[PDB]
Amino acid sequence: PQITLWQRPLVTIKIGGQLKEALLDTGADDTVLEEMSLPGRWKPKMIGGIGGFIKVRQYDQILIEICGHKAIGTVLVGPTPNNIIGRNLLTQIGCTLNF
Amino acid sequence: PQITLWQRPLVTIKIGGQLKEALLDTGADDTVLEEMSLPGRWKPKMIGGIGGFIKVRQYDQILIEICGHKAIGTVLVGPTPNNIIGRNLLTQIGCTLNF
Ligand SMILES: *[C]1[C][C](*)[C](*)C(*)(*)(*)(C(*)(*)(*)C(*)(*)(C(*)(*)([C](*)C(*)(*)(C(*)(*)(*)([C](*)*)[C@](*)(*)*)C(*)(*)(*)(*)(*)(=O(*)*)[N@@](*)(*)C(*)(*)([C][C](*)C([N])=O)C(=O)[N][C]([C][C][C][N]C([N])=[N])C([N])=O)[O@](*)(*)*)N(*)(*)(*)C(*)(*)(*)(*)([C](*)*)=O(*)*)[C]1*
Repeated sequence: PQITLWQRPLVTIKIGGQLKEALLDTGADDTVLEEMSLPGRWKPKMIGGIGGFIKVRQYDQILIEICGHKAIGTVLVGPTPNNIIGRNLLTQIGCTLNF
Repeated sequence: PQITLWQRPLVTIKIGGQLKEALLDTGADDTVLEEMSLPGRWKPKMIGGIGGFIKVRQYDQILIEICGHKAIGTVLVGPTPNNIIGRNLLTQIGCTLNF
């Protein structure tokens, strides 16, 4: 699809058996989801954004289906205000920016 | 231009007689630029992102050239880590997301 930016670019993801909405973010290097239950092991980490730094847990090799499209990668789970699909997954479903 | 997402989508903007680099950020409603010299009046405003809240000063109707295209809009200037062009200006230069 061609997504225009008059509205937030929000999309349905299926992650870990659960349906969620997430924002397509080219300004995020990573994918960060609000707190959820993910099966597995996770390493602690801290990311930086606009009003500071959050502590998140990373999970590697998580299957995430984004708008019907399947991708597998690292997902940071932690206290973001919104579900964020960053460029580690945006390049997997082939997404580009055009103007 | 077609921008692929293997590298940060970073672009040259010209604003207030000054040359700058800004990230094209579809997860940002607004345009937030690092603290810089801008003529005019503004209003204290505050926005949030990951990590928390920042206080920024709001300048309305500023001319910006983004990858040499011109748009006029509100520009917030404050403690952000990188310069961000958000959906208020990306819809002005006709930018879309394709997958
Ligand atoms: C909140 C809710 C809504 C949505 C949002 C999104 C956001 C974004 C922005 C951006 C800018 C640049 C600030 C960010 O922040 N990004 C981030 C993401 C996360 C991850 N991790 O991925 C990033 O990318 N970060 C980084 C860091 C860098 C910086 N530096 C310092 N700080 N020092 C990493 N790597 O991490 O789009 N929005 C807003 C508005 O903010 C959320």
